[PDB]
Amino acid sequence: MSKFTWKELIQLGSPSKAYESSLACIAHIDMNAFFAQVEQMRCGLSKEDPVVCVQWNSIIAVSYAARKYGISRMDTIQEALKKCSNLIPIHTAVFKKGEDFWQYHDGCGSWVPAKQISVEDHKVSLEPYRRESRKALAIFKWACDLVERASIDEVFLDLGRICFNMLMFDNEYELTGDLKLKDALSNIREAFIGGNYDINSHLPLIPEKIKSLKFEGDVFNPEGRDLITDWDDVILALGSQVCKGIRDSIKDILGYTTSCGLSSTKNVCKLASNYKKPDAQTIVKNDCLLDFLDCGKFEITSFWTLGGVLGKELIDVLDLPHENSIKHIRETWPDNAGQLKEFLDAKVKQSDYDRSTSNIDPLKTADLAEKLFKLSRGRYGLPLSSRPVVKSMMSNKNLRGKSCNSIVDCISWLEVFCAELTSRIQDLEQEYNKIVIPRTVSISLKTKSYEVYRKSGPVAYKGINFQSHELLKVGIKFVTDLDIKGKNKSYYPLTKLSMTITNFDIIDLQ
DNA sequence: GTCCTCCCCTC
DNA sequence: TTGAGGGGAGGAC
Ligand SMILES: Nc1ncnc2c1ncn2[C@H]1C[C@H](O)[C@@H](COP(=O)(O)OP(=O)(O)OP(=O)(O)O)O1
Ligand SMILES: [Mg+2]
Ligand SMILES: [Mg+2]
Repeated sequence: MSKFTWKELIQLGSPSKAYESSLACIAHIDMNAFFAQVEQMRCGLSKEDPVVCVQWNSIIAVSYAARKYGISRMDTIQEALKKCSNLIPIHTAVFKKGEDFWQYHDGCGSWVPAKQISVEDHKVSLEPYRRESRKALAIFKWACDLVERASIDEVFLDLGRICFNMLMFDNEYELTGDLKLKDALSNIREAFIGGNYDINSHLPLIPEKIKSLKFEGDVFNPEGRDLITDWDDVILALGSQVCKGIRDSIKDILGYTTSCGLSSTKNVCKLASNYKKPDAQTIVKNDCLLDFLDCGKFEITSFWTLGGVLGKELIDVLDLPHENSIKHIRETWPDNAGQLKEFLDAKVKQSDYDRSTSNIDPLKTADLAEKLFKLSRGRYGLPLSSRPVVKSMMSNKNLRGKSCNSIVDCISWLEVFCAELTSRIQDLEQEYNKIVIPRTVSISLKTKSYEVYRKSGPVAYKGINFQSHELLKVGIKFVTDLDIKGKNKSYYPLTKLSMTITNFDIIDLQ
């Protein structure tokens, strides 16, 4: 019989539990060369124009046209110009200190007179990118009932309902000119409509006729395994068809190309979306999970949450090798996560451990073992969270020279931050029909000696027309407080100043 | 009980 | 890098 149960299939129809099914169909979609594509589209340029988006002197995004020249993100604009004479460098929008609005200064930059965009007198605006991100999000949410915005240019989609409904109910989809999906799937549809199945019983064996169903995109398959051999493959393939449709809506409506990863889990999807770019969809079958994870590109540190100090501690505590760490984890504790838990409990129970400088929770070693056991097999299923309209907003200026050399300069930059945040808040209120209320503000700064000073606390609310004022009041309070705390110590000129609204109330309207 | 400060993760 | 942003522990209040 199938490896899968009626329970696992039917749970694809539940947004709260679909992710947990071995039959899950998740997509990760990442915008290609995002900031460069935004600038390309704003300036009416083409896929063939070698655009790079520039922030001060750094390339922050490189179009795929420009990458054909050898240009890489974080190249300096100087280096980029050597590699491509026809380069189209476009600087981010900016705010000018003393003004309360952002705009593009096209024709201006550190390349190029009276046309330089100085780091002393401006701050970056990323708002054109954020706007375009929210447009994309609207398109994704219209196509799919569960979408997680993972970062400015990434989303995850849970395709469970679309796949389930297509599998059971779609009477138009054609596999071939002589074969409809409804007829290929007559046995399973009969059983489902007949309703006479046990939720804990295994599914029938896939019908031979469903093997005509095609995947849309690149199926990762170096070992040449059979494409459709169980119901997970049927769902994944249907999912790839729908995902292509969604990605085409993004391309047709907004102009943006995407790369996409399709698999049963978020973690594998995120790896897969980065496998092939631009404008591509990489599909990882369950039976190809180990082939993919072990291709040589990935280590335990490639997994989300494991890319920093915890990951490095795990390499040391689990005596992981420098390469093929994923396979190592899998083969060293091959049967169950408890084997790994036992190993962890031993290392951590030792009196010479150091529990105050470790990122492993000794009380939660069952969860860590299960996470590593499953990640190493490509079967660690995390839920998608639908995020609120906004959670936090930051306005940040890293400062050069003496552009912030006294409390007067601090406040001058705070006025830019306050104007920016207020305009961002108004835009969200109009776009999403909400009242958006800052509740808590944090000021963070760095001295000339790079020492960090922070202060957070409540901000009062008196409506949108007084919002900038209410933010500034608290900011001025906090910067003057911190000035006192820095007396007789290395302080001015500052090397960084930022204001973040760290907590919002969101009121629904209509 | 919640708040503030400090910290870790990611693009 | 800079300029974002997500999240949580634990002592302060
Ligand atoms: N370290 C960073 N600092 C500031 N901005 C960044 C940084 N990394 C990425 N970005 C911005 C610019 C990118 O266009 C956007 C999305 O990031 P990312 O997906 O990593 O690259 P990308 O979309 O430019 O290229 P790709 O086609 O490889 O996805 O976020
Ligand atoms: Mg991208
Ligand atoms: Mg990204």
